[PDB]
Amino acid sequence: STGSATTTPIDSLDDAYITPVQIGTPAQTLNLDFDTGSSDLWVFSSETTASEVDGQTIYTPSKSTTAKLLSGATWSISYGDGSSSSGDVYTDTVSVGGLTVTGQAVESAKKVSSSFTEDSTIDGLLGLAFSTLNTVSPTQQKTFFDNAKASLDSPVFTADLGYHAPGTYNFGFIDTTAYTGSITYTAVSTKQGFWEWTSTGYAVGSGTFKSTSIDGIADTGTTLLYLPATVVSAYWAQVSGAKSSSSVGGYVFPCSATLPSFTFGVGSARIVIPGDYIDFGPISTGSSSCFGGIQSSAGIGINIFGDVALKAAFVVFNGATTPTLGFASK
Ligand SMILES: CNCc1ccc(O)cc1
Repeated sequence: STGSATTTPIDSLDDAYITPVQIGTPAQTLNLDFDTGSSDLWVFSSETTASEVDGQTIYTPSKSTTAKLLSGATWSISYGDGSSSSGDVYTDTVSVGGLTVTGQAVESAKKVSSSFTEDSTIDGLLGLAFSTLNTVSPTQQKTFFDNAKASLDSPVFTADLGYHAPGTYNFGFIDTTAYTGSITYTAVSTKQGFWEWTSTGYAVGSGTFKSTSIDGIADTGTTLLYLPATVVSAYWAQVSGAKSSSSVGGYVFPCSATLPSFTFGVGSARIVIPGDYIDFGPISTGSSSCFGGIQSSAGIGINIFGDVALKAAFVVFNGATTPTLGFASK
């Protein structure tokens, strides 16, 4: 089997991308944020505290003939930005892009934090990191990908995110029309439950490539590219008037600037992030200070190759017995 779904940016900055997902029978279609940095499939639901729901589409298990309470199971998760959600668990049929899983754990939110309520475009998250991070207790549950794997033609999914445009998530096959050149594969560590890999270095604009190992994760759920402070300072030093602002919470730059590209290494291959991808626009409506798309990972405890980086590439998440990541230009 295979599946193929279009993913669409939630706003004009590509803060996140939402992909339609069918849950239940008859289908209830919710727009979820596919997240390679977490391992829970959770939804706004008929159980979510009514004051915490503002415009999201909800899953109603009582209207699904295939929904079953997973008796006793609870879940609770927090994300890097201080947002969180928790609730109980149903099993139901879940389809993505034509690929169906029966008996998928669908984590129903009873509570969500403010930055979920305030985003009407995200109806939940679909985790695609390793199932060892799933928060369901007392019986940990599998991700949609881990449940689908045995049915797939090839144990892979691919992320092809758009810059200010829709893109595609594919399951079970590699669309050889979707990228240019060859895919370079690189080793993954699953020790922390993430798609963790080591980049071979970086360049800023037309500058020389610096060969240096940068451990990090491939995380579709993160907007920005979070790298060591050395690397980030080297990038922003090339933008006149850029500075790190404690008040704003990262590097800002004059909106009048033209940003340089950023290149990262994948083995002997190179992925070039155009400068335009690093612009996240005014810090506040009408400001002439703009927020940068490359930020320090100091204090996060991990480097994160988020959407700024991944949208520059065709990315293969190879879930074979020995997992690997692949990157191609496109
Ligand atoms: C913006 N805070 C809620 C949130 C949204 C999306 C996501 O991947 C994690 C957390």
